[PDB]
Formats: sequence, C-alpha cells, structure tokens
Amino acid sequence: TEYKLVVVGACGVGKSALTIQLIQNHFVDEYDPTIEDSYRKQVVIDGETCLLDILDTAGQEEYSAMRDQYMRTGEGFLCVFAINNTKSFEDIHHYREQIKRVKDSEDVPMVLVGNKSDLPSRTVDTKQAQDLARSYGIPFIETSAKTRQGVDDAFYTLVREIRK
Ligand SMILES: */C=C\C(=O)N1CCN(c2cc(-c3noc([C@@]4(C)CCCc5sc(N)c(C#N)c54)n3)nc(N3CCN(C)C[C@@H]3C)c2)CC1
Ligand SMILES: Nc1nc2c(ncn2[C@@H]2O[C@H](COP(=O)(O)OP(=O)(O)O)[C@@H](O)[C@H]2O)c(=O)[nH]1
Ligand SMILES: [Mg+2]
Repeated sequence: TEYKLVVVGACGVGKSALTIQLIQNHFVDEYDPTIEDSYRKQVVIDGETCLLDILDTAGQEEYSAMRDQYMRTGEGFLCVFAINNTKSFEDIHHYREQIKRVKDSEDVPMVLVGNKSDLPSRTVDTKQAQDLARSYGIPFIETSAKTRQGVDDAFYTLVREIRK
C-alpha cells in the first residue's frame, strides 16, 4: 500500500536529516540544502506492508501551477520546525495554508514536528507547539534526526492519519 508523504518547513530545520533517518536508519548531518527528491521505503506499519514515497522538499518559493500540481500529489504532510529557531515555527502557518490550498481541504493529514530535540538551548516551547497543533487539530511530535527520537512516531502517525 503506497503512502505519498511530503516533508515541508524552512530550510535548515532537518527535513533531509529526518527523511534519511527514516529511510536509511542513520544520521546524516550534511545534505545539500538544494536537493529535492522523492525517496522510497518499504516498511511494516500496524501489520500493513507499506511503500512510503517521501518527498523531501527544497526548491524555490514558487507558486506556479507546476509546483502546485507536484505538491498536490502528496497525501500527508510533515510540517517541520526546529526547536531552537523561532522563525521556522512562525513560518508553520504559511506552510499549513499552502497545503490546505493545494489539497483544497480543511483536514489534510498533517503532523507538526519539532525537530532538534536533542539540543539543550530551545527558543520554542513544547506548550506553544502543542497548542498550535491543538488549534489545527493535528498531532505534535518531538523529534531528533540526530538520535532518531520520534522519527517513526512522526512518519507512522502521518500514515495512520492518511489510512483513517
Ligand atoms: C532550502 C531551499 C531554499 O532555498 N528554499 C527557498 C525558500 N523556500 C520557501 C518555500 C515556501 C513555501 N511555501 O509553501 C511551500 C510548499 C513547498 C509547501 C507545500 C504546499 C506548496 S504548494 C507550492 N507552490 C509550494 C511552494 N513553493 C508549497 N513552500 N515558503 C517560503 N517562505 C519564506 C518567505 N516567507 C515570507 C514566506 C514563506 C514562509 C520559502 C523554498 C526553499
Ligand atoms: N542537533 C541536531 N542537528 C540537526 C538535526 N536535524 C538536522 N540537523 C542539522 O540541521 C542542519 C540542517 O539539516 P538538513 O537536514 O539539511 O535540513 P533541511 O534544510 O530542512 O533539509 C544541519 O546542520 C544538520 O546537521 C537534529 O535533529 N539535531
Ligand atoms: Mg534538505
């Protein structure tokens, strides 16, 4: 069963590192910030043999029909910010609104992801992020691509939401 997932958020939050942890089970601390591609992973989720097709976004900020059609292929979206970057969290509402527009839906499967949870000096609090996820009616997952904390929780929760 195929699930088309899209990982979005400001560049530098760890979209690539999270995707590589899921696919390859290791931390890649350096990955060209301009590389945008789809990566496939066969995994078992709640007994179902899944094919995850994950689009790790980069590109340009472009509101063309071509880019909208490309993003519209996504079934579920991980909206990622970094816990030590207030700007990336403030940007979440823009990503949520563009997803809602291209999918033409108020309940697109989404998970709010607070990455870099291994770091000791945060600027965005768990309470404010939990509250934003509550405003959207979506789950909030704390992750670390460095340690693998929350990686399956984020992706598998998104699959469960698509499956529902
Ligand atoms: C690291 C790579 C890089 O240089 N960039 C440039 C900045 N950039 C970017 C993209 C977006 C943005 N807004 O929506 C999207 C997605 C990818 C989200 C899913 C749905 C759709 S439909 C569609 N078309 C697009 C696109 N593009 C999307 N990406 N926003 C921003 N900014 C930064 C400036 N700020 C005032 C507004 C917004 C938060 C930047 C791409 C990565
Ligand atoms: N400490 C820490 N650094 C991370 C984590 N995820 C990514 N990084 C770092 O954050 C930067 C951006 O990562 P990258 O995967 O390129 O993010 P992207 O631009 O969103 O694809 C790099 O310096 C990574 O080493 C994480 O969970 N913890
Ligand atoms: Mg990247």
